[PDB]
Order: sequence, then C-alpha cells, then structure tokens
Amino acid sequence: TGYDLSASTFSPDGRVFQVEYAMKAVENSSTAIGIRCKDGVVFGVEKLVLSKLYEEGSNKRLFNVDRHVGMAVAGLLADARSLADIAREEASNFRSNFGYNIPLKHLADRVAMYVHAYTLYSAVRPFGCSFMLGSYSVNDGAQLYMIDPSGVSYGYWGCAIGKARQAAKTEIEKLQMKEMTCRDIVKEVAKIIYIVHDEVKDKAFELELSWVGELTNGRHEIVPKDIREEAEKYAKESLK
Amino acid sequence: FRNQYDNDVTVWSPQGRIHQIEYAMEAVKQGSATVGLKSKTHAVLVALKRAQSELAAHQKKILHVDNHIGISIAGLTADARLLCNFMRQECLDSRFVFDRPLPVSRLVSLIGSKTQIPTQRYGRRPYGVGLLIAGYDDMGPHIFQTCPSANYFDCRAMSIGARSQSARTYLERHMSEFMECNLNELVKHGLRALRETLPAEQDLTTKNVSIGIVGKDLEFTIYDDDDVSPFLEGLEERP
Amino acid sequence: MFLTRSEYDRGVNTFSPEGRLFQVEYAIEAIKLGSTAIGIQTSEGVCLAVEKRITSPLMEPSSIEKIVEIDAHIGCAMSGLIADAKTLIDKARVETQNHWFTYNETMTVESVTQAVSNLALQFGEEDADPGAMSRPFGVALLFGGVDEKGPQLFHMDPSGTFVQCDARAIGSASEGAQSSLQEVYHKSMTLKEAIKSSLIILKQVMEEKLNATNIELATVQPGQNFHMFTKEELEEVIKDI
Amino acid sequence: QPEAQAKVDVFREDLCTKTENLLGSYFPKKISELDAFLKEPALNEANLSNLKAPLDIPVPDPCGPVNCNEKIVVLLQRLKPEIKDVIEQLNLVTTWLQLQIPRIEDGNNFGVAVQEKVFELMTSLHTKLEGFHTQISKYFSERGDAVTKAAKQPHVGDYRQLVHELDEAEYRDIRLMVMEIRNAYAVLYDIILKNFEKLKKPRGETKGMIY
Amino acid sequence: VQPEAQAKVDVFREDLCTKTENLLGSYFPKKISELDAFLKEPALNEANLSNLKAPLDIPVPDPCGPVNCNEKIVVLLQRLKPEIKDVIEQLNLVTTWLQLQIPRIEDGNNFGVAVQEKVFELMTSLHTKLEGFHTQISKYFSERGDAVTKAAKQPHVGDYRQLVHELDEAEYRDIRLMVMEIRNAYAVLYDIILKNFEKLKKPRGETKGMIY
Amino acid sequence: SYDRAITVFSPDGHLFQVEYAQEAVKKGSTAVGVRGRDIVVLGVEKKSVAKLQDERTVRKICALDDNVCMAFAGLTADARIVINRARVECQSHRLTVEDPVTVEYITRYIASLKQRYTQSNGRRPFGISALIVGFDFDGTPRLYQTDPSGTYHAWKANAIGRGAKSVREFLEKNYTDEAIETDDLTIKLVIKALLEVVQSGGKNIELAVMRRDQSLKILNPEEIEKYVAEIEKEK
Amino acid sequence: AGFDRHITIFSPEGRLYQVEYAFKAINQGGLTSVAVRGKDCAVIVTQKKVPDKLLDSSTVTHLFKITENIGCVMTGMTADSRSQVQRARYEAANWKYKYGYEIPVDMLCKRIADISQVYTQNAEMRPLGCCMILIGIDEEQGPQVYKCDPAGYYCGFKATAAGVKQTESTSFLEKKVKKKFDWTFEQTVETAITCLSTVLSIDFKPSEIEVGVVTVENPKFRILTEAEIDAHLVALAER
Amino acid sequence: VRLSGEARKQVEVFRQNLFQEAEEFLYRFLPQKIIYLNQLLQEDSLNVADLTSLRAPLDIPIPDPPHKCGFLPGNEKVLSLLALVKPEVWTLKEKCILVITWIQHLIPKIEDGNDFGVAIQEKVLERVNAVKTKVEAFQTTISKYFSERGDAVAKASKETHVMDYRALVHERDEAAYGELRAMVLDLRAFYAELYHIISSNLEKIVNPKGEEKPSMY
Amino acid sequence: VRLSGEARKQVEVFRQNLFQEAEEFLYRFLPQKIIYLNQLLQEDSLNVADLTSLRAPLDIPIPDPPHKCGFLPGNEKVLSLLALVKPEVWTLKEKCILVITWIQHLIPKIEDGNDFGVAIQEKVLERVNAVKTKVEAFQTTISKYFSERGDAVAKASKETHVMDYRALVHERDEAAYGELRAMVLDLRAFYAELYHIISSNLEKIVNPKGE
Repeated sequence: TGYDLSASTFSPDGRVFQVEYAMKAVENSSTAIGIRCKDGVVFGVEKLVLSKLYEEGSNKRLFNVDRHVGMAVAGLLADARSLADIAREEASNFRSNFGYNIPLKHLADRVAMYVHAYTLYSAVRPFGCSFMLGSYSVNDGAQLYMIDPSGVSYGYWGCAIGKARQAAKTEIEKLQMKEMTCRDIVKEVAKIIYIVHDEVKDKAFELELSWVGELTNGRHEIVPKDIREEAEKYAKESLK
Repeated sequence: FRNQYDNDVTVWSPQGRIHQIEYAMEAVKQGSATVGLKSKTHAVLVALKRAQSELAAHQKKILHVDNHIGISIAGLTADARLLCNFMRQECLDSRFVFDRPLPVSRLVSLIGSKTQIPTQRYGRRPYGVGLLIAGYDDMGPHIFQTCPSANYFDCRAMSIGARSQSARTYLERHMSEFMECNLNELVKHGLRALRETLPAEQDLTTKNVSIGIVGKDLEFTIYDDDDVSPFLEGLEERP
Repeated sequence: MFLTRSEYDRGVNTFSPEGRLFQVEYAIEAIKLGSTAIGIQTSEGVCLAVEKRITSPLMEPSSIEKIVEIDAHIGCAMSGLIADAKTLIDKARVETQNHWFTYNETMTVESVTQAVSNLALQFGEEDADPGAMSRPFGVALLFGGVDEKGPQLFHMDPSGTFVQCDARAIGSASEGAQSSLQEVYHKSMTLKEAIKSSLIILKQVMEEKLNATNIELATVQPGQNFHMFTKEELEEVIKDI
Repeated sequence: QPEAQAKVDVFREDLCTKTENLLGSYFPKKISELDAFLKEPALNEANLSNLKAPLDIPVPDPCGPVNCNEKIVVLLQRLKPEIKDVIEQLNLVTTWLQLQIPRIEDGNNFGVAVQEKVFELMTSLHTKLEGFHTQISKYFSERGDAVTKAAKQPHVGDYRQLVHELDEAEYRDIRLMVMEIRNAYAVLYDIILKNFEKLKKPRGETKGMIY
Repeated sequence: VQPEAQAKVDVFREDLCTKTENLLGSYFPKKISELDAFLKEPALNEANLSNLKAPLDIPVPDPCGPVNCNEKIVVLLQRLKPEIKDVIEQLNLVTTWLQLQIPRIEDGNNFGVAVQEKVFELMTSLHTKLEGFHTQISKYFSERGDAVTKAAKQPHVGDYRQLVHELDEAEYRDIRLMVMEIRNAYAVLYDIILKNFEKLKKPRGETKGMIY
Repeated sequence: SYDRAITVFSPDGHLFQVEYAQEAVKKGSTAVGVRGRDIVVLGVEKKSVAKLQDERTVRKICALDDNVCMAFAGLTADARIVINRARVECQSHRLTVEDPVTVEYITRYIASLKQRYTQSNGRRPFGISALIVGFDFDGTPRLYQTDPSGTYHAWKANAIGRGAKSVREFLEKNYTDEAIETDDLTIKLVIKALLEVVQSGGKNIELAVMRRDQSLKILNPEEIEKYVAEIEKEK
Repeated sequence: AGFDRHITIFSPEGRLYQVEYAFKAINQGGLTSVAVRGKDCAVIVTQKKVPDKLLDSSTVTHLFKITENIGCVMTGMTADSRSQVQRARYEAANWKYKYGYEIPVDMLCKRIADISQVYTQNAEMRPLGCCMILIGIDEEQGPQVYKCDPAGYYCGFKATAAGVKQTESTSFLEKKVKKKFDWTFEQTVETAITCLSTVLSIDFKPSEIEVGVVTVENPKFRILTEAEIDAHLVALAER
Repeated sequence: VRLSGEARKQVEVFRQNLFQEAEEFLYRFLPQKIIYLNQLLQEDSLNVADLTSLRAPLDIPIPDPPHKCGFLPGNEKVLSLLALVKPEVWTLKEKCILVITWIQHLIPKIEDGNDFGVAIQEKVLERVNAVKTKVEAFQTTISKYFSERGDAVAKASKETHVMDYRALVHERDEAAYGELRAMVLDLRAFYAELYHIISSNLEKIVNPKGEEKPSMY
Repeated sequence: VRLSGEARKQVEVFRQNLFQEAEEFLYRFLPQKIIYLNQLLQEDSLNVADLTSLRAPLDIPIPDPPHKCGFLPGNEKVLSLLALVKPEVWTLKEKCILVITWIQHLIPKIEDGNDFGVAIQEKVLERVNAVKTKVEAFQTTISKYFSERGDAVAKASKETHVMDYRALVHERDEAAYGELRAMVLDLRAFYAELYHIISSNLEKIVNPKGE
C-alpha cells in the first residue's frame, strides 16, 4: 500500500497516514504536562538524563517564545527548536506591526497554520513535534494551548504530551485546577510527573518546571531552585 | 520488508521514526574518534587522526572557527568543511556587527537550525557529520556536540566517533576530578580517554594525536604533531 | 549466501544503512578506470608522471594532456574523467589568478587544492545554483608545487577531501603501485632518484612497454617553474633506466 | 446480536490467561525438563553397539518373534508426550495471536507485520513438529517392513543391516528431536516475550483529533 | 576468541585458493583435451547401433541361461564413471572456494557479490546435471535388468526384447552426450572463472576510504 | 539499474548514458578526416538520394567560419544546433578579441557545450561526434575530434560513425608522410578510405577540402567522379 | 492500479479517485453538520463533541465568522478547516477593499471553491479534506445557504447536511421541504435540531450542539448561547 | 505475563548455556572438526583410486545354460566408511541446530528501523537452514544405500539368470563410495562456510541494533 | 441480458436466503458451535491422560519359536471419538462454503479505484479458503486412519513373526486420538477466527466501495 508514503496522498478510506505516523513521533518523547489555574499556567517536563556526561540545564524542552509566553515541547527536538524560532518570529512581527504583545490564541493559530502548511505538500514532511504554549495577561487571563503535528489547536485547562499522556491526563483530571493557585500547582505537577515516570524503563529524570502568571507579573520564567527542591521533595514523599 | 519508509527524509515511518536521519547518525560512527572535556578555566579537544597510507599525512580533525571557538569533526569531511565555513562567517558577522565574540551557545543554535532544514525538506541530505564544539566565552568554558540530527547538547565531556563508548565510560568514571584540573592534567585525561578507543595494538603517537585548547587567556590553538609531545610524554602506558 | 539488494546506491543524497553514501564511493572507484598517475615529493622538488594510454597511432600524442600547469608554481596530474578534470583545472587556474589579482602573491598548493575541493564538494547541492553538477566529480588530482613551505604534493579525490602525501599513486594500478612507492620511497631521495623510481613503477604497471610517447612527465623545482620533460629528455631518462 | 461477541470475547480472555500462564510457567518448566532429559545418560550413549538389538532370524547354511528395539521404544514412549505437548501449546499460542489480529487497514500496519513475523516462525515450528509425529510412525513401519524382508529372504544380510541402521537413526533422531523441542519452546518464549506489547496491541488509536 | 581458529580456517582457505588456481591452470585444460579425445575415439562414436546390439539368449516359444550385460556399453561406462566423479569433485572444490571468497555483508557495493552469485548459479546447475548423470547409470542397469526379467517371464512378448535393445541404444547415445557434457562443463567453468577472476577474487575491492 | 540517469555512477564508476550516446554516434553515416601538409580533407558518406529528395538540404559538412569547418556523425538535429551555436561563438569570439578563432578554441567550446549537457539530468547528451578541421594562424593543419562525452583529441587522421573501426584500421595501414605529400593524394586517400565502407563510390560520398587561405570547397560530383576514376584505374 | 495516489492522473474511466477519497476524509471525523434555510433566517447546526474534560469547551468550535454578516460551519479535518476559514476571511476582506461592498455569500463560496479546484488540478498539494457551508443574508435574494466541497462544486441549497449522517439527514430534510408550508425562525431552528437529533439518535443536551443563525432582522452572524440552545431544545421536547 | 524467580533462573540458565556452547562450538569444535575431517580425507580408506577394487564378491549360483544362495554379506569397505561418516553428518546437523537457536535468541525486538543487522541475522539463518536441509538429504541417501543394495541383491538372487542385477549391486556400492567421499568433503566445506559467514558478520550477528546513539527525542 | 420476471424472482430469493443464512451462521450457529466444542473438549473421553490406556487389544497368536487369526475389531475409543468429531468437520466445511459464496456475492462491480474494499474481501475469502483446505486435510486424515489401521493389522496378521507391525497398530491408534483431539481444538479455533475476521471487517465486507 503506497498510500502511507506521502502526506499529499489520501488513503482510500479518507485518512492521511503520514500525519498519524508523525503523531506517533511525540509518544516516543518523555512526558510533559502543563496545567492552568486561576493565577497562571505552570509547565513541567520530565527530562530524562541520558548520560551523566551531559550538563545540567541542557536539552531544555521549555523555551521562552516571548517575554509573556512560554513553550513546552514533545517530539523531535530539532523540529521543536525550529518551531520555537518560528513562534518567536511571529511574536516579534506581531509586536512590530500591531504594537503590543501577541495574544496567545492568535500565536497558537499562526504557528498551527505554519505547521498545517507542511501536511499538505508532498515535498516536505509534517513536523515531528507536539508542543504546549502558555501565557498570562491581565486582560486575556491564563491561557494554555496545545498544537499537534497536524496543526490542530485547542485550549486546555490541563494538558499532557508524550509517552505517558493518558496516565498523566487522568492524574491531572483528578486535580480541580480552576480554584487552585500556582505555588500549589507546581507541587502537584511534580507529583504527576514523578508518578508517570517509569523507573525501570527510564533510568533517571531531572524535573524541569516553568510557569507564567501574576506572580511573575506576566513573564514566563524558570522556577527558582528553592521552589523546585520543595516540589521535588513533596513529590518524592507523596510517591511512597 | 519495510524497504519503504527508508528512501527519503520526508517519509515518516509507521512508528514515528525518520530512518534517513538515523542512517545519517550512523555516519559519525564511521570516523576516527574524538574526545572533548573541560575544566573551570579551560576547554580541550583531542582527536585520533587517520591516514590513507604510510606516505600520506594524517587528516585534519580539529579546525579553528574563531579565537574563542574551535571544532573537531567526526563524520563526513565535506559536511564538516561546509558547516565550518558557515560558522566562521557567522562569527565574523557577529564581530563586524556587534564587536563582541559570538556566544558559543548561540552559534550551536545557528548550526542546529541550518542542519535541521535538510531533514524536513526533500532534496539535500542530512549533514552526516558530528561535531564537538569547544570554546570559552564570558559565561565560561563550554563544550557542545552536534549530531547529524540537528539536536545539540551541552556536555561536561563527550566523545564522538568509532569506539567512543570506551572513552565515554572512562570520562564518566573520571569526570569528578576534571573540573579542578590543570590544563596538563585535563589534556592527559582526554588523551587516555581516546587511548581507550584505539585498537590494543595501536598506541598514541605524536603523529596521530591532535590537541585543541581554548581558555580565558588562551585563544583556540591546535597543538600539532610536534607540539603534542609535551602533553603526551606524561602518559604512562596501556593498562 | 548472497545479499545483493543494495537499493540505496542509486541517487546521491541518500544515506544507506550504516550511513555510507555509496554514490561518492562509486565515484572513488571510478578513478581506477583512469590511467595510472604517480607523484613523489622530495626536497629538491616534486615530480609527476602518468601513462597516456594512446588508443591508436593516428591520435596526436601531444593532445593527451594528463599533466597540466595551474600556474608556474603549481602543476597538476589527473586520472579519471578528462572532462570534469578540465572543469576542476579551470577552477584552479582562475582561483590562482584571482589570488594574484587580490593579494599580489602566489597561492600555496594547499590553498589551491582547497579551492578546487570546495567546488568538488558542491555535488551535495547545498547551494541553490543550477550550474553545479549533481554527480560527484569522477576524477582524482595530484597537486604538486613549490610554496613557502617548499616542495609539496597534495592529493584530491572525488569526495573533495585532500591531504599532503610524500608519494601517491592514483588510477588503475594505484593498488600495488602504492606498495612499490612505500618500499622505494625515502625522504632523502633526490628528484633524479624519484624520477627513476616513479618511471620504474609506471613501467611495471603499464601493459605496454614504456616509451617516450606513452608517458608524460613533469617536475617543479624551487628555482625552476613547472616543466614538462620533452621528447629528448624523456628519451634520455627512459634510456637511463 | 452481541451475545456472540460476548462468547468469543470470553474465549479470547481465556486464551489470553492461558498464554500468559504458559509463557510465565509452562515454557520455562518444559525447557528445564527437556534440557535435563537430553542431559540424561539414556539418550547420550557413547557406543551404539549397546543400542543394537537381536534379530532371531536363522542364517542359511518361519522366524521366531522379532521383538522391537526395547531401548528405542522406551525412549520413544517418553518422547511422544513431549511432542504432543509442544504441538498443543503451539496451537494455543497461534490461535491467541490470530484472535489478536486487528481490523484490516491500509495504514498503521506495524505490529500487524510483527504478528506476521511471529506467525511465520510458529508455522515453521508446527511443520517441524508434525514432521516428528510422522517420523515416529515411519520408523515403526519401516523397521517392520525391513524385518519382514529379512525373514522372507534370510540370505540377504543388507536387510539385517537395514534394521540395525533404522534403529540407530531413530535413536539419534530422538536426541535431535528433544533438542528441537527444547529450542522450539525457548525461541517461542523469546520471540513472544520480546514482542508481547505489539502482539497484544498491534495498532492502537492513531486517529486523535486529525479529523 | 580463537585467532588460531581463524588461522586454521585461513589455512584451509589458502589451500583451496592454491588448489583452484593450479586446477584452472592445468587440470581443466587437460581434461578438456582428454574428453574431446575420448569423443573422437571410434568406441564412443559408432555408425550403426546394430553393432551395439548384444545377444539376448532367451528361447522363443514354439529358465533361460545367463543373460549378460551389453559389454560394449559396460566398458564405455567404466571409462565414463571416473570422469563424472572427477568433474563433480573439482566443481565442489571451486564452489567451496567461491563460497569462502564471499565478503562480509555490506548494504552497498554488492556488484562484486553479484558476480559471485551468478558464477555460483552456473556451478550449481553443472552440479545438478552431473549428479543426474551419476544416477542415470544406475537407472540404466536397473531398467535393463527389469526388461530382461520381463522377457524371461513372458517369452511370448517380443516388445520386451525390443525394449532391452532400445535401452542399450539409448544408453550408448546418452553416454556419448554425457562425455560431451563433461568436456563442455570443464570448458565453460574455466571460461567463466577466468573471465571474472578479478571480481570473484576481490569482490569489494580496495576500501579507498578517506570520505571519513 | 544504473543506466537510467546520467548523474548516477554505476558500481565500478561507469556513466552509462553517455556511453549509450557514444553508441548512438556509431549508427550515423561515416565521416573521415585527414591532415595533408597544406590541405585538410573532410569526407562524408551520403545515405541515399531517394529520387524525390533535394540533395542541397542535407549536407553533413558545414563551415563554422572562414577558417574552420566540421563534419558530424550522429543525430542530425543535434548537429544542426551545435553547428549554429559554434558559429555564433565564432563570430562572438571575433567580436570580443578582434581575431579569428583557432581550431582548438572552437573544438573546446563545442566540447564544453556537450559536457554541459552531460553533467546535468533533465538534459540528454548531444548524440553527435564531430570532426573539426581548420588552419591556424601559423598555417599548420589541424584536425580535432569530439564525442558526446565532451573529451576532444587531435588526430592526424580519423573517422567517425558506422564502419569507423574498419576505415580507421585501413587508414592506420595506409596513412604516411608519402600520402600527405600531394593534395590530390590526400583527397584520393580519403576517397579510398570511404570506398572501404560504402555501397558505391561516386554517388555516395560528399567530400570537401580546405586549403591554406581559401574558403571551404565542396568538390563537384564530376571532380569526385574523376578522382574515383583515377583511384579505380590504378588498382 | 496506481491510478489513485496522485490527484493529477485520470483513471481509465476518468474519475480522479483522490478527490473522492478527500470526500471520505470528511466522514472520518465522525461529526455531522446541518444547514436549513427559512423565509427570513438561515441556521447552521453541528455536533460539538469534547473528547476530554480538560479541553476548554469555549475553544473547540466548528462555527466561524468569515465576516460580520457571513458565518460558516466546517466539517472535516480541523486544521484544513481552520486554514480554509482563514483564506475565506482574507478573500472577504480583500473583496471589500477592492470593490467597496461586502462580499456576497455566493461569490465567497465561488472563490473558495475555485481555490479548491486549483488544489485538485496541481500535483504537489492535496485537496483540503474539509467541507464548508456558508450562511448569510443578501438584500436582493434574502437568506442564502451554500456549500463548498473538496472538488470545487459550490452549489447553493435550500437545506443541506455534511458529515457521516449526510444521506440520512438529507433524506429527512427532503421530506420536510416536500411538505412545504413555511419556515419562520423558530421552525427553522427546530427543523435543524430535529434533523440532527433524529439521524444521530442523540436526543441532545445544550452542550452537545452549537448553533449559529442569521436573520433579515439582525443580519450579523451570531452563535447562540447555551441558554438559547436549551430554550429551543426544551420547546422541542414539550411539543 | 508474571514470571516466577525459578522461571527467570531457568531461562537465564538456558541462555547462558546456549551462548557459551555456541562460543565453544565456533572457536574450539569447528577447527578441531576441520582438522579431523581433512585427516579423514587424506586417509587412504577415503582415497581409493580403483573403485573396481571396492567390488565385493557376490556369491549367487550362476544358472547352467539349458542351489540356494548362501549368506550374502555387505561390502565391508563401504560399511566401514559409513561407520566413519554417519556421526559426522549427525553432529553437523546438531551444530546447525545450535547455531539457529543462538542466532534466533540474538535477534532483537522487532522495530521499524535499524533493520540491516536483523537482515544479516535472518540471511545467515536462511543459509544455515539450507545446510541443515543438505545434511538431511545426506542421511536420506545413507538409508537409501542400505535399502537399495538389499533389494538389488534380493532381485539378483531371485533372478540368478540376469547378470545386470549383479552389475547393479556392484554399481550401487561404487556410487556409494563416491557419494560418501563427496559427503565428507562437503561436511568440511559446510563447517568452514559456517565459520566464514559467522566470523565475517559476527559484529552484526551478535549486536544487530548496534550501540546506543544520542537521542533525537 | 433480458431478465424474466420468474428469473428475477429466483435470483432475488437466492440472494435473500444466502444473506439471511450468513447472518444466522455468524450470530446464532457459530457461538453455539463454539460452546459445543468447548464442552466436547471438557468431556473426559477427549482428554485421556494416558494414551497407553486406549491401546487396543490385538489378539493374533505369537508364533511359537523354531494357527489362525480370529476377528480383530477396531478400537472402540477412537471410533467413538471419530463419531463425535466427523459431523463437526463436515459442518464447518459447509459453513465455509456459505461464507465464501456470501462474500463473493458481496464483491461489487469491477472498477479502477476504491479497491481497498475488494482487497479486504479478497483477504477474508483467502483466509476462509485456507480454513477450508485445512478442514479437507482433516477429512483426509480421518479417511486415512481406517485404511492405515487395516493395512497394519492385516500386515501383522499375515506376518505374525514381526512384532513391529503390532506396535505400529497401537501407534496408529494413539496418533489417531491425538489428531482427533487436535481436530476438535482447531475446529473451535477456526470457528472463532472466522467470527473475528468477519466481525472486524464486516463494514468493508458488506460495503467495500464506500457508500
């Protein structure tokens, strides 16, 4: 069956299988989750330490695509870094032309359309990355968006990507994020990541966290290490 | 069979793997080994060169991009030369425009973008070369590796090329002492690490070793066959 | 038990499993079809020699040009496709003259070899220019010239890789000619000894009996410029052997 | 009517429980048991002159009961339950894998291909084992025919040699068959264990929210 | 372990290499000469098969004595059988030699392997034909015995008489073509190997390398 | 396998489409060239009149310029294109450097064009080989040959096209300094060589000469008849 | 065969099977949309299915506003739907810029459909696997309903459906127009909801459906609130 | 699946036994067998030149032109050479079985990529399976020899008048000796070919998927 | 072709009856057969542990070392197992024919494209034909048991001196028991596999070319 070879093609039953094959790419990735609460959005990533040789604070999967928005990625890291460059360019162009910080919904739509361009044409493959975007602005509020390799974009109160998406999603489902505040949400994100991590298959992980919210005055930033250590100790204690 | 899904970079596989990129990642394994390690004050690159014949000179495995950055290659020399030209022009552009040395992290980011573009499009192949980038900047000494896949890493130490797992395990078990080492101790550690990769019959020589050092006071310098003899003499013997 | 599927050799820009990129390797196999050429680097100079492989008597011997002059300081000997060889020789010549124009000096042999190598690298098609051959250049060159570092002999291959070599042989009998080079060569030998040894090896490998017509010989010495041994000089040396 | 699907699903759950129990306990136990049996001195005999059995036919210058080779029939009697067992277990795992084959689709046909690979190995094993079943009957029939030929023509000695040769060939074939059955259990366990995730869940849900 | 084991197999390989080289140099040419000489001899080539007809001493109807084999055919078969054994042995030798020369599997540059595969296919076909000849001899003896026995059991049936005669004639012309085939097998094997020797000996070729 | 694209090398490094174009050249009508001391003679066979066709339209021999001419064996349309391109290059070279083209310069240009078509896929090689003749400024006779591959070589005398092997063997035997002594002897040599491979002598050869400082002259059929008669009589 | 797998090539029966597969891609989504016209109003209804609780229900929508007085409902691939929606908005604004008046619904449908034609004729790109249904009020013609499909057919309609239950839904609607008495706004909305609920068997709740309307009184396209949808739903159940 | 500790221990024992036995076979047994087999070939018993010497006296009373047969023995030369060769056939079959099990345990979990090593592994498996089939054909021929000579001798004795049955008996013995020399040299060839293929392709066979690489993920 | 009214009625009733029978077989008969084969497997006769127990008594006089044969009956156990299994075998063959013709009638007009549905149909009928040929092989073996046992018993009675023929007769009975048990198991497996394939691919089988 030559239908799956290219994305220009359609299956006889109406399915573009290259895109689904690209969606299978992110499942290879280690998990990443983002939770939205009243104050803001918290992101977390389970960054597996492949070797002791690799420096800490390397292979970062949490990027800052503008001062007021952050990006968390799962799937091919090369494609993800390129998509982050695209998103940064889109945000800068929006600021330059329209004179203010890009709305997250619009940014998600533009990067999603850029992604969707690739599924159509035969010359170029779909992206191999699924990524989450999150921002807080006093006008818009807390917003969390996820973009699949297809270019589908939606807003999620809580979201997970990667290998352990389903388990992470049920754990997130039993949380009541809407009432909660960010400084608790970091602890619960750590708990969920420690739960879904598989010690047997994955040797070790270093929890990589970020948030954006009013506590930052609407700037996405990496967690202060004291708060990281507190959340990690809480997660280890709860794990039992 | 699955001979399909391997023809081009633009074809995803039924399990989400682009096989041409992996086949390109196999290319680094073909080349002669290289090792890089850093201390608080220095970053080092050391290499094992290969020769087509006794009469032929050994190939150039360490190349200087700028005073503050230099590279060592494992994989295709063609792609290495092309990427080195791109990096050199980027550094020259940074010095011309901003009158500052380019940050090494930013340079490897540029390399990653340029390398990523082939993988996604039909046409040009993935750059089938793996580079170790070492430099000193205001933040400090840095070592990075770049794969034929555009993903790049930041490393305390790393080894790329044939039989590099032996060097990696030596480096990992000896890593803790590297940070406080002198440059002589550090280059000696790296030399032993690449000595792990060599065949048992072969041994380190002045000819087949090249050493590249950069630091706060030292611009990137490649110590050639005659100049490696001070660093090599300290090493004791095979275990 | 034979597995001959290859199925990846066709088409450059395809990394086969184990990442070998076989089109370039086949191009490197291609120079073995060419006539054997031989180069020896010495302190007194570097000499280049090649077997012409005249097909018929009616063909003019002078027209076969497998050793040529990039400039006074550098000459080249080639084995492989004559046409793409001519292309690379043109690139070498124009780059030497561009260097003279811009910096009022003479290029080094390494720099000229790198200049042609950059052109050879362009088979990858990283550049968007239409006028670059998709196939690798099916030729190997030997660049011999006296520079600031003295006599130097550089080898170039279809990949575009280049290296200095004290003595090298390219072409059909490069295997075996290189072994003869390895045994005979010592760094101290004068250019006269190098000429004699290279002609011995060429006589061994060549199918036809060696004659002034069927070989081309050249030398560039520090005092002299690139020089081709004439019919009479070739007669003298091939008699001396 | 979903009652039919209910019954077939109960059957599939039973097969899944059975094959999991097999892979966990039965296949390792049989591997160890068969390894012990081939290590036994019984089928490791240095000299086959001991294996040789008498032929009561008189030589020329009506024969008495020509009993079968006691050693070979003993070894066969303990062998044939093992062959029957391995064939039954192979059939069970084969039907389990067949019921796990998913709906036919033109994409996501990995895991399905994994199942096909496991299936071709299982098919080869089944053919070899039923070949062993056939071979035992061939031994009995051929030895009987050779003995009858010798009795009908006592002057011919090549029939005597034929009977003895059939006996030793059967002994060596029993040894190789025990090795085959052990290796079959082992390779089947290895393949199923290595690929169990895909064999159990070939395709999964790749639809997502594309459409 | 066992570089000594690799050394032992290498000793076997070198022995096969020198043996096949000497074989191609001397044995195959002289065997081609010998076999064409055997073809030219009058014993193998006869004008009339009535001469080949051998006596069948069965008495006709209005217990038989020893019915002997066709002596001409038997003598010619005794000449033929060594040639079949020899050619099969040499073919096996060169086949093993080529099998040992097969290189390590590589994903590409397998044209040298393809030459070896084609030559191996030719050798396999030759082996099948020669084994067929060796079986055909026993077939001849069995069939002639069956026909003679049928004639003796049923003397009234003359077609069995004609059958023994026809089997004898068929075997004579068959062994003529067989000797031709042994000669031709030696010749064509020599030609294939001599033409393709470079690729068969060194399939991959020198690893020029230097891309890395 | 490896014969469908010009770019792809084969195992053992053979580019086979260019070889196929060189084979296509062999199909064409024969052509022969010989260098006399003061003449260069270019002879080409004629396939057939067909009795309802005008001979003037079909001419294998052509003049690139006053001092250079060519004959071709191979695809006729490709030959026409190459001839026109070489002619415009001749006039452009005269425009650029105020000097007449040398024979080696024009054969280099034609070879470079053919090479340019070989190197890139999406273009097929010119299925022609050519025999270029001219007199240089010194006045030395020059004969060059080109092929689809793009290599060019000087020849004292040569042939291209069908029967090139046979006629060039004959020419290797016959050619000597003695034969080149006379212009008539050069013309007779090439006529005998074409007679070696042609159905009939006078009808089926079209021949031309270039002298030291004269334009191309296509010999009249009566002159060719006289020369073959002289050749025929001597035998 | 091979006559499929490329849009350009024609079958031996001249059918262009690839676009027909794009039509199947719409049904692969598992959602249905219905549009019915009225004397003074036009409405669009479609299923709203939230796979996960975590998804923000506000963000997920198949109803989009091409311009102030035109609304659309897309059925098929979500990404292709959003792209076609963006192209429609651009076409509408560009029409206003060039010609000085709001684009007619028919001309918008025609522009989008002929774009779909250039997709189904050129090789490299694929037809967008989505279907559009546009509703607006034209002063001359009153309410309008139109549909684009992947082929480029753009015919107008009294009432239509798209998705998996299209045949059942158009069978239902065909009966209702045949017994034509009129459709006021309430009866129009009721007909749409009854069609969708009957063909699906859903017996909807307000969250499960999203409705958008245009009316001659209020020409602007508006997406009714859950309260308005429940008001219409309860009226359906009561009678 | 839930695995008992005893189950894991049993499987580990089988794996280590298989692997060490394969190493021992390839590096100790195979060269020893090669030297033993070439010594057998060099020995005069397998090097008989005149195969009419191999003919054994067939004592059947020729009929007079117009008594019961004694015990007719088998050809002792052929029987002794059979005694030599048959264990070699069975041992080669056993070691081929071991090799297929070794490689089959070495093949990795099925994955879409990195399939070249798996291709080499399965190709080697196919070749050794072919060798297995060939030796099975050999033992079939060994049984065929006894049965054919027996029925030939019986037919010759029953029909004493036809000589060509006696000629067939001698022919079967002669062909048997030729085939058996061919068998033993083929056995040496099979052993050497097994070593050559496995040694040359050992890195891929033992470690098909290869060393771990830096994550693209 | 001109269609008579009666001819149209005849073809319509055939198609109607075939489709009705296909639904009935898939949803009502097939699970009933699966449960029947389950309980038959659970019966004690079909799971005899010791195959030497069903070793029949073969009464033929041992020849005195250097008179006549009475009636020798067949093994009642294997005969009873045959009486059980043989109806199931022929029943599965009949239902396989029904499924094959049902699928073939569902195959649509040949057209250039949208052929994945017909590909699925062809795959399913290929598997069904495979099931049928295996079932026919079971029938062949069932027929072979009687002839083989008769040949063996006759050979033993004719040649009482050779005991291997008696051992062979006992082996034939044992192999028959094993084969019959395997037949019941794989009949159940074939029924279940047919249900699985048809139920999984029913939408494309009944409606291959889309709508």
